[PDB]
Parts: sequence; structure tokens; C-alpha cells
Amino acid sequence: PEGSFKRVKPQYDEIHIPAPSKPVIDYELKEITSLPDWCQEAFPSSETTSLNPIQSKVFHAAFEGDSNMLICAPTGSGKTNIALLTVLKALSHHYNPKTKKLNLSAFKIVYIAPLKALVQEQVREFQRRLAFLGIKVAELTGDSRLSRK
Amino acid sequence: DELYLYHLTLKKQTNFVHSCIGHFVDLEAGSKREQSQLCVATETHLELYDTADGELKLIAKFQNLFATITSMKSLDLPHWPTFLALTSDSGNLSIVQIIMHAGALRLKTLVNQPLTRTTLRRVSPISYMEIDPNGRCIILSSVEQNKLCFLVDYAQKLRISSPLEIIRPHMVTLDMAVVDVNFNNPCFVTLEIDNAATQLSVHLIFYVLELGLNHIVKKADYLVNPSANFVLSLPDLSNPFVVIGFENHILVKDMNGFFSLKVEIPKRSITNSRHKNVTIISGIVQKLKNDFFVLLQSNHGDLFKLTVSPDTNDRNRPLVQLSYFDTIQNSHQLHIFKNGYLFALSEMNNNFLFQFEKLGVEKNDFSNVLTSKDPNKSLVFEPSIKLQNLSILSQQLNLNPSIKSQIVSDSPLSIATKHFTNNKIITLTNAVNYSNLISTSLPPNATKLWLIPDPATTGDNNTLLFITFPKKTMILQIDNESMEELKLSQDTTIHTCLMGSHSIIQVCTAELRHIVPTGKSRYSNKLTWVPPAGIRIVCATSSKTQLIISLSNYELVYFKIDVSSDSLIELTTHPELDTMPSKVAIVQDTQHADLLAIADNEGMIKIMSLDFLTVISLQLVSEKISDMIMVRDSSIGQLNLHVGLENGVYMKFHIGDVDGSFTDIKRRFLGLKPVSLSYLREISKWMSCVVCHSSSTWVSYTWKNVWTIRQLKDQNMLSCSKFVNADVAINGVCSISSSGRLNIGRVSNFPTLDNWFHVHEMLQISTFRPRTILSFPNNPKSILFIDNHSGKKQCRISLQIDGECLKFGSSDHLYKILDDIDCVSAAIIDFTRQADHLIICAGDKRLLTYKILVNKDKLSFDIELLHQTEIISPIHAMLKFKNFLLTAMGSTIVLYGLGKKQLLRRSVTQTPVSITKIVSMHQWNYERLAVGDIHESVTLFIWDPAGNVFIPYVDDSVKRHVTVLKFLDEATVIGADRYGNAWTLRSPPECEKIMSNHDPSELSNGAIKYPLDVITLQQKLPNTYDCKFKFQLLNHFFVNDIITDFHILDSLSNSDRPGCIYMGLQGTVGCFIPLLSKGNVFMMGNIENIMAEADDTFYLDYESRKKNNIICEGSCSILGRDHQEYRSYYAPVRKVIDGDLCENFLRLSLNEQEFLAKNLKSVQVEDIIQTINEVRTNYM
Amino acid sequence: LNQEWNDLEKIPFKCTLCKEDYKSPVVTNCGHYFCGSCFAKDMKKGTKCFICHKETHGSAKVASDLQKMLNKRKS
Amino acid sequence: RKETSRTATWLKNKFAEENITHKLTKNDAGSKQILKTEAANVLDPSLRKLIESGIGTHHAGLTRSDRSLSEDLFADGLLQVLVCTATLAWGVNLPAHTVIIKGTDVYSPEKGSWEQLSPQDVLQMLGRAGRPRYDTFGEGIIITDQSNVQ
Ligand SMILES: [Zn+2]
Ligand SMILES: [Zn+2]
Repeated sequence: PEGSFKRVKPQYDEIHIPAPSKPVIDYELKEITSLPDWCQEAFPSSETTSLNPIQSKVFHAAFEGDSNMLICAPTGSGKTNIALLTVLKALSHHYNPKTKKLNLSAFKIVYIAPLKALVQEQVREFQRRLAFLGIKVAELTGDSRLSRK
Repeated sequence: DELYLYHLTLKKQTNFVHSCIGHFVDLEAGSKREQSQLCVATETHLELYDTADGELKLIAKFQNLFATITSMKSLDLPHWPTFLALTSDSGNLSIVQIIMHAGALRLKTLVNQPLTRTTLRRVSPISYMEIDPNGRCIILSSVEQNKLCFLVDYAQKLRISSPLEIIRPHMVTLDMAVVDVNFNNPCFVTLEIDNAATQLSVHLIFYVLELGLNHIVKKADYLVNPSANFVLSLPDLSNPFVVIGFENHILVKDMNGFFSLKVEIPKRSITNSRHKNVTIISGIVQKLKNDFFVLLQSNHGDLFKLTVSPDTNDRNRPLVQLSYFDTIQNSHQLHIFKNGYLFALSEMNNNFLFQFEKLGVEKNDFSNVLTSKDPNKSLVFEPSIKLQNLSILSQQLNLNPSIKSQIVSDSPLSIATKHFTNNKIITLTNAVNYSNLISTSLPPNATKLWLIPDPATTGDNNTLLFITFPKKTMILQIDNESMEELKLSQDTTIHTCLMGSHSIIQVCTAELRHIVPTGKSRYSNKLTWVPPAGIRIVCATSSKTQLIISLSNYELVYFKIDVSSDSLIELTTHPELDTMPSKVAIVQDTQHADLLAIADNEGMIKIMSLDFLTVISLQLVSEKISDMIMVRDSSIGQLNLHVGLENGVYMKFHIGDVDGSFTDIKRRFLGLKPVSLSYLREISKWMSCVVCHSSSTWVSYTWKNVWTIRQLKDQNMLSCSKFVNADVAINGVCSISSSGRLNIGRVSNFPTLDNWFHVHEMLQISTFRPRTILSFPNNPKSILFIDNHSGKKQCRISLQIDGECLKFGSSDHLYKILDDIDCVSAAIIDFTRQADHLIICAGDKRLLTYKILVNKDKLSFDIELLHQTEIISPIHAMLKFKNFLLTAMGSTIVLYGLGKKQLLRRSVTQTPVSITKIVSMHQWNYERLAVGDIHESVTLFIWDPAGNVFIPYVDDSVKRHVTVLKFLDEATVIGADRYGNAWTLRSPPECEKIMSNHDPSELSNGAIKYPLDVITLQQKLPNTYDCKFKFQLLNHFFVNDIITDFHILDSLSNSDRPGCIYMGLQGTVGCFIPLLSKGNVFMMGNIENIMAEADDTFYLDYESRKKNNIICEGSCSILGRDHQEYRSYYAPVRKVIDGDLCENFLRLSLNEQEFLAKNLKSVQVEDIIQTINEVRTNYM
Repeated sequence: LNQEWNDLEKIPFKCTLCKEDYKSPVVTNCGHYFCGSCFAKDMKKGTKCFICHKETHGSAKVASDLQKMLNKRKS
Repeated sequence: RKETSRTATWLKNKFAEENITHKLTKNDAGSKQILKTEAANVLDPSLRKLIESGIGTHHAGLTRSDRSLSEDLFADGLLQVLVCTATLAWGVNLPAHTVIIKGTDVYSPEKGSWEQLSPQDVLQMLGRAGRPRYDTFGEGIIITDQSNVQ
């Protein structure tokens, strides 16, 4: 990307690549009062009261539709709020609007992760954030099918 | 009851006497080697300049040497930098390599060989040092007796051979110049004159070191006429030839005597007034591509070129040719780089760097060129002011002589003085140079001011400028060449700032407001916060992405702009406080900031953390805080709390980032008025400073690991904020004058400790060489100037009041020219209160009195002749005694009044027998005199009315040659010598009781009851104790300049300690500050003792760490000299503690500082550095 | 060898000024300890410690470590 | 883990020829006495020398006691350098302005021979470049062989 230049030094050769400028910002960052009241508690507004740009564009796709989604973002781009919209998507079906309670036994939703140490970070987040619905998240040890309960 | 003084060298001596040409340090470039770079020394001082950028840059100034450098020559030795070989006082030959260590250039020593004894003394082999051009051997000489030759070698470490001696007993030596050689065997040539003989015969003598047998042989000895002046080496002629400058002609001589060629040196046409026989003072040789030519210059500055040509017709034998070049001002020494650039080191001031394009008139012309064909013939030329052959490229302003000066503007400390060869005024000030441009009238009564890059136009230079009034608030818009006017105007504005990007927030007393850009000129308000019950907001501060406000008393409120967007989320929760916040501060540079700072009306400061908030610290400070700021400077990363106060005291604090502690309190007192700081970002590497508004503005930057509050030439600025624009703006700053008038400025020079005084005001030479400077007694600073012609005796007078000069009457000219008068010494004196008179002494022994008339206001000056008065003596000194001229004839004092038709002698006093002349004199409140002598020391007098005479009461013990003399006080005196000493003399208390309890008429005759002892000293010693009392020497100290003026200042920049700032001949300013403590003088003492022998301590640790487990003994002092031995010199120092040695302690690495400081049971390094740095900040 | 020629509690619990319980505690560059009201009042007269008579410079830390060791639970 | 304390102590010395303190750590006034008391709780005497000088160490060979201590320092700012293994980059969230990846070589017990660092690592390590709250931009630095530069 333009701005790159090479400094030739005696032992080694540097390549400096300049940092990218912030993008062209448009449309609207989605609002936290725009959520269904049952899922409004999952997103603490105090630090945000909005969604960042990455999670703002994926909204109508994710939370308003069932289609297949491939979301390619950078690192530290807030996966945990993204994929949790898709969680709240599938929770609405099995959710009873009349009584604020939920049907637990109907569904399973599976979150793959590349490493085991990176699993446990995710599990802590879904456990702390979604605890208000009485949803129990757990890692899968599955050893000798001892945990099938 | 003593007087303890502290010495600083404010501006270092600028007569550059030595130079050397090589490549010393590899700087900024991984691999680069180029012979273009030069090091220049003067006795104490030493500096390094670079070239090849086309213009001479300063790279480094090194630590203070404390010795007398008597020679310097680069030695470039085969198989590697070059390291300047440096011989001095201390009789050490010291080969020094300037090197890079820690982060800054240092001057590191390799080999210091012992020679003879420490002083500058005739036998000792220094003052002539010339080096084999290839680097085989150094050779030294003396005047008279011995000459040495050391034989250099390089290995894993540089190595010197034992010396090679020759001693010729009676021969005083002049001009040692050295012959290049192709590796044969090093030769050198001198002009020696015998000391004991009936007639003057000064003969040229060749020496050849024979490497084979290893001793110095005397090859040829030729007697030349007594006029001989200097020698120079002619390279090859392919038995080497030398060019010997006589008075009105040149020779060249071969060593074997085969050829002696005369070329009568050319001459000017005019030959003005006194005309010496001419001579030749410099003579480089620069050879390229068979082209052999040599630049050879004369007294008058004329510059000639020789070539030596085969003379094909006769045989192949030399032909010598003198032709003319550009000329220039006189040059102590000349050098030519491998580049075409030329460097001329001027003697009287202002060194230069030329490049020569033309390379002179060809050998062909028989018109303007002389030859060796017949020696008897003479050419005349007309010196060309055009300067065709050379080109200036560069200059360096030096004040080599400064014969007189005045102080103008005590508080910023400006010094007015002349410039010797240029003859233009030079005002040398301490402040921060602030240029003004495009002021504009603002409506009445503005207070603060702000600036924000304009969010409306994103990617445009436009910028919002805010003002505020107590009732009203004004706004304005900025772009290059376009400044126009344009968001709440009916309420006062506490704080306004930018948040995130493309947003604004304006806090006003009654309510907040949040703004955002819309389109171009329109700004909506997204929201407005309001106090819950209605309340006045006391103070509001902000960060980049963050915000704080404080209401009346109870609570504090916290905002954060939301990420990914533009929003303000208030808290929810708001903390409480004990008392009313007066003001607040948070760092505004970074997009998040820890540690708010809360202030009170109670008079203390608390700190706040952003777990979350907890009050981590307290400082209890005097008066209520008027204002405060917090700033982090990038380099050290130290986070500083800058606290103004009401009553004028300014303060600063180091802040801990993690803990929150307050340390390193730094206070100051600037003006009388509450302070109200403001903040900026500048250069000179990037930098930040916080100006301070008071009766006058103080900028308060920090250079590397010091910080210096200063003043600024603009009287005052009520608020100041950075500004960026075209016309190209760096350092540019906009502000509001105390008249309430918007204007722009560019802050230029800052006084770093390295320079500290910023000077302000083809080839430029004036014919009038200045003489003296005066000041009107009543008009506090309106300075008068007088010059003298070099030529037909003539004198010009030029006055200036305030900023810039005056016109003469209605004339064009800004000066007057008196004819047939030349001023030996002048003084302006008011015989009556309503007029001022001028007094000149011609050399003719006539005393002329003019009258000064300022128009006020045309304004212009007129000078008006009155009298002519005849005199016996030359009158080297006169001053204003009550109503009268007090003039000093050679022997005697004379006291003149004013009369019609002439001035007439109102009194006379014969002097006691010792005094032959009176070189200078000065008074105390019309009661007393002090009278210096050429040779004898000093005397005090008393004015006795009814006796109509002065009667001496006190004399001195030792012989001291005074140049200048003053009164710090009524019982004491400060002085100088021709030889560099600076001393203070106090009159004893035995004499103070008596002079206090009696009326002066009694001293001459009549009854004073003198103790038994004192009389018996008169009878026992009629010569010594004549007076009959003696000063007790009070201080004595040695500064190698010749001090011309002392100026006793009551204060420097509001400092409490009254200083006395002297100024020297070779150019200097220094000061003696009294230390008023008994506590400080102890500490400073301990620090002078620490740094004084450091080079000995390091060396003992090295020796003893080799014994069981900084190589040279003079490592830390770089030359051998002990300090006390140097600073003592003529006579031992008394109470003056050297503050320019104490100041090298700042320049050491931390390892070395903490090594030296281990010797003190007392405080740590940090506290030393505190103490040392205190003197420039608080005491001047 | 003493040359004339040339669980310790060093913390008083009640103040040296209040002679009362430490409230809004304060630390100096010493191990000195006071109330927020204590230390502010001493500087109204004294330049230095009420104890050492060393230079405080009005410098006072929030002393929460005191409340810790004045807790039964420490930190 | 071994290269860690080796790289850490090498930098500690490499400063000793030139400059330390003001570069390596903060002011000695308040913070040194904070660092001292926190450097007395470290279990491995190796780190005790480093951590006092301003260079931290984070690797799973350390007990969870110290690996928390080294973070608390480096979080509050008392450490200007933290030399780590890939373990930091995965589980722990510890943002810093700049991240240097020294060498691309890792051993692969499958293949029984050394290999090059993998993208999902390199991408993961540099996820810690810059702190979201403060710094407007992060900076990564990769020091490797000429061939890897492709
Ligand atoms: Zn108390
Ligand atoms: Zn104490």
C-alpha cells in the first residue's frame, strides 16, 4: 500500500509501511434502544450506546435474517458482539414474547474456536453477558461421554 | 561577615585563536568520511563546526576546560578518525579524541605527556606546535631554550616515543613553520633571533629529524636581514624551499643556499595616514593538479598569490610571482578544505568561510604580475571592494574586542555594545526573541483566548479563533491571508475545546453546549447540559476524548465521548468534594488521561485518579491558586503540574504517573499580579513551553534535563495560543496584548544554558573604530556612542533613545561628525538639572564641551559646541561628582565646575607619592572616592567640604594593575586587573568605627585618636603604612579575560540576590552573585570539591581496581591542570566558588554522577542537580 | 561497638494531633501518619514533621495502607 | 521459555553500556519504591533482577502468582518492556503500543524439525498492537530472515 519505502542498513533491511487512514464513515451506527427489549440487556450502553462500524453494517444481515454469513473483519474487531447478534437471532424463535421466559430444551448453538485456551475466554463472556436469560454455556470436554448429562 | 561569591560564565569568550581541519566524529551517518569539518579553540573554550552543507554549522560545544590552550593542531596518522593534539598550560601534551559517548559528543583524552611546569612561561615548550604533515611526529618549541620532538605511532593503542631534544641556549624563537616531506625525514624551519648579542640579527635555521639515527640535526643556518617576520613551506618543486616574509618584500630560500629570490611585495595606492612597512601575516599553500599556488596575506588584509614556475627560457629554475586577490579582513590563520571552500579565521572578529570560483589572475599577464627576474621594481594597485574572486557563504558573529558597554533594561538584562570592525550597534539580551507581525485592534476588555482546528472544513487550514469578554464572547475564522469574523455569545466562556474528531464543546458559566460541524459555516448544537437546580460552573477542563466540569461546590461531573461516534455520556455517577474546587486540570494532549488535578480556595491541591477515583495527594501552598495546567512532555515522559498563583509566585511539580505523588517543587516569583498560565508547542527538536502572564511574560520551557523560566521581549501578553499559517509559520503564535489588541508573533531564540544571550540589532568594514559609550544620568537608558577615525583624526557621535537611534536635526544622517577632535575619554555630565553636557578630551590636551539637545518629539538630536579648555594631562578618567566634573589628571585630581567662556577649576588635590596615573575612578554617593592606578593598586578618599580637598584614608598591600573599579557598597570595592584577576577589597572595621564617629575635616590635621599600634607602624614603615590602614582582601579569583566593565545590578529579572555582571575584552559576560545563606555556600562548596578532583578520584579507583580485581590521570579534566592551581594563578582564590565547574556535573552520565556523589554523607544526586540548577532559575 | 567520638509498632494508632482514630489518613515522605485535617493544620504553623522535623513540603499521600493495617483484615 | 529470560537479560546488559533508568524506567522518586516492594514478591530469582530493572517476563513456566505480578506492573506502566511467549497473545488481554516479533522459527514435534511461525499466530500476536483506549495507532515490528520477508 502506497507510502511504503525501504531503508537499506548494514546488517538488515527495513521495510516501513505507513499506517492506514480511518475509512470513509457513512450510514448510521445502530442504536441500543433499537433492540427488542429482551435482548437490550446483553449490550451495556454506558461505554457505547451504539455499535461500531463493523457491527453496524452486519446488523440487518445477521439479526434480521437467517442467511449464511461470512464476515471477514480485522483482529480486535468485536467478534463477541457480532456473533452474539446471530445468537439473539436464533433465540427469538424459541422465545415466548407473552411470558418473558424462554424455551431452553429446543435448541443448541455451537461456537467453534481454533484453540482450547481461546475457548475458555469465549465461554466466560457468554456466561457473564447472557446470564440474564438463564442460558447455560459450557465447554465441551466429552471425555468417554461422561458429561452427556 | 564575609562576602561569598558564585561565578558564572554567561557568554563564553569568543576570540578564536586556533583551528584544525580534519574529520573528528562520524555523526548521523553509519559510514561517511570526509575531511570537511573543523574544530576551533580559544584558550579555555573549544568548539566544533561542520561544513559540506555549504554553510558552517555548529555541531558541539564541549565542557569547560579550565586551562589555557596554547596550541592545537590536528594530527592525521596513517592507519581511523583524527584527533586533535592539544598543548596548553600545565605543560602537558594532550592528544584528544572527540568522541560520541552517552547521547552527546564528549572530548576524550588519550595521551597526556608531562612537560616542564604549570604556568605560561618562556622556557616551557608550548606556543609553537607544528606537526609532520603525514603524522610521523609532533614537534614543540618554546621561546628561548628548548625544543622537543615527539614521535607518534599507532597500534592497538596510540603510542608516543620518548622525546627528542635540542637546546640552543640564548635563542628566542619566532615562526616555527614546517616543511612537508614525502616520507624522507621530517624537517622544520624557524626564525631564531639571539637574545644576547650587540646587534639584532635574526636568522633562519633548518632542522632535520633523522629517523635513522634518531636525533634532530641542524642542517642549514642562514643569516637574513633583521626585518624577517614569518616563514612558510613551499611543497616540492618537482632540498625544500621556504617563503620568508620580510617587511616590504618576500624571499624564497633553498636549504642548500643555491637560490635566494626576492619579490618586492606590491602596494596600495592611497597609503592612508600611518603606514607601516607592510609584512605578511598568513600564507597557506593549496596545491592541485600541478597547480601550486599559495595564498599569502599582508597587514592591510590584502591577499596575494604566488606560483613558482620553471622559467623555461633561462634553465628550469624558479620564477616567483606576486599577484593580487580579493583581500579580506585580517586573518590569524587560513585553511583550505579539500572542497573549494576556504576558511579564514579572523583575528579582530567575525570569522568567515569563502569559496573561490575565479582562482585569480593568470600567470600570463605582465601588467599586474611581479616576477623574480628583477627584484627591484614596484607595482601599485587599487584595492577592489567588489570581492570578485571569493564569495561569502557564511559568517560567525564574534565580539572579539568589547572595549566598553552599558546595561540597558535591567530586568530582561540587555547589554548595549558596539562591534569593532563593522561599527554597528549590538544589543545582547537574555530574553526570548518575540517577533511581532500584523497586529489588529480588538474591542475593549478581552481576557482569555482559544484556538481549535476548524472541524467544519475537514482537510482544510481553516481554524476557529475564540475570544472572550466578561459580558460577551467573540468568534473568528482563520486561513492563509484570510482572517474573518463569524456558538453562544451572551454568556461568558470558561473552557472550549475539540472532542474526538469533528466536534466541539463550549462550557459557559450557566450551561454547557455541544457543537458539531454541519456543511461549512453552520454548527448545530447536538445537546446542552444544565446545572440541576441552576448553578454557576466554577471551572471546566478537558482532554482530547474526555471532559470534566466542576459546579459551584458540591460535586464534580465527568463526560466521555463515545467511541466509534460523537457523543457525550454523563455520569452517573458524580463524585463529591469537601470544599469548593477553585480550578481543575487534566492533560489535554492524549486521547485518554489519568489523574485529574483538583484545586481549592482553602489553598491546597489534591490529585484524582481515573479504583477509579481516589484522592491520592496533597500540597499545601500559601495563597489561593489563581490558575493551573498539567502537561506531559514527550522526551522524559515526566508529567508536570504547572501551577500559577495569585501574588505572582509561579510553581511547578513533578507528578508520579502511577502513585500520584508530588515531588520536585520548583517555584519562582514573576511580577506582581495573579499568573494565569497558557500552553504551546515549539522547537528551538520539538518542545513544549508554558508562557506565564503577569506584569511580564515568562515562557518556562525545558531544554534537556534542565528547565529555564525566562522573560520575553514583548512587555506583556494577556493570553497566548499557538497559530499555524502561511506565510510559513513555525513557532508562530497569536496572542492578545495587555492593551487588549490581537496580534501575531514568532517566538525565535530561547536561552539555553549553552548560549543564553541572543544577539539582536559583500564584505562589511567600517572606518570608524568605536571608542566609548555613555548614558544620560537622568534619562535612565538613553545611550550615547562615540567613535574615532583610523586615519586623519575625526570623531563621530551617534545617539539612541529607546529602540532605534535618532536623526541629526533635519539631516538625513543618523550621526554627527566632529572634525579635528579624537576622544581619549568622554563623559556626559549635567552641571545643572535641566540640561546635559558632553565632555571630550582630545589628544591635543584640550577639553571640549558640547551640549546635547533632543527635540522631543521630532525626534532628533543636536550637539552644540561651547568651550575649549587647556589641560596638562591626557585625562584617562572623569565622572560626575556633585554638580561637577571630577577629572583625573595623570598625577592629580581636579574638580571642575561650569563657567562661561570655559570651564574652571573648582578644586585640586595632589595625590600621595605612589600614584603615577589614575586609570579609573568611581564614587559612593558623593561622600567617597575610589581611585585606581596603573601600577599601584587602589586608594579610597573622602570629600572634605570646608577643606575643599580629598584626604586619603586607606591604601592597599599589593601591586595591582587596575582596568576598572567600583563600589558594591560603601565600605567595599570590586575591581579587575590587566592580567585577568578579579578581586574585592574591603576596608577594615577599625577604620569604619573611626570614619563613622568623626567629621572628615579632622583627618588631614587635627585630633583623631589613633591606637598606640597604628602610629608605631607609621614610624616603623613610612612607605607601606602611610595612609594608614589597609584593605583586607575580601575575594580574589582569576578569569583569563581582561574585565573592562563591572555593572552592579540591584537585581536580575526580579531575582532577590543582587548580582554584579562583568564583561570582558575578548568578549564575555559573567557574573558574580552573592550567596546569602551559610547553608548554600557549604553545599556548593562541597560540590566544587567533588568535581574539582574528579579526574584524580576516577584514577585512584582505576589504579586500585587494577591492583586487585579514565586511564589517564587527567581524564576527567582532559588536560592536566588542577582547578585551584588554575583559578588561583596570580594569587589564591578567596571566597569565590566556581559555578562553571559545578555546572559540568550536569553533563556527566548518571553512572558518573552517582559515583562522585557517593563521597557525600549528604543528599543524593537529584538534590545536587536541584542545587546547581537553582542559580540560573531563581538567582538570575 | 558503639562510638561516641564520631514486631515493632512504629505506628501510633491515635493521632499525634487528634490523639484520635486516623480518619482520612495521610502518608508523608516519612512513615508519618495523620488525618487529612491533621496534616493541613500543622502546615499552618510548622514547616516540618510534627515528629522528625524533616521537610514535608506539604507532601501528603492518601494513606489507605493505614486503614488496611488499621483493618482487622489488613488490605 | 528459555530464550525469554535470555533475550530479557541481553537487553538489560545492552543498555548498561549506554543508558538505563530514564530510558528503561521512570523517575526513581516514588515509583522505584513501588517497584521495589512489588519486586520482593517474585518467586524466581532470575526475574527479581530483571523486574527491578524494568524488563518483565511472561511465560507459562512461571507460577500464576508472578505472571499476574508482571502484568500489574506492565499495566500500570512500571515496565517499559515485557518479553513474552505466544502464550500471552492467546489467552491474556494485555494491549501495548508496540509489539516486536523476534524470529519466526518454531519447532514442530510432528515434523520433527523447525518450521516458520504461522499466520494465525502472526495475526494473533499483532492483535495486541496498540491500546484501544489510548493510542490512535498501533505498531508491529517483525525481525526475520530475508527469505521470510516475502
Ligand atoms: Zn487526626
Ligand atoms: Zn518525619
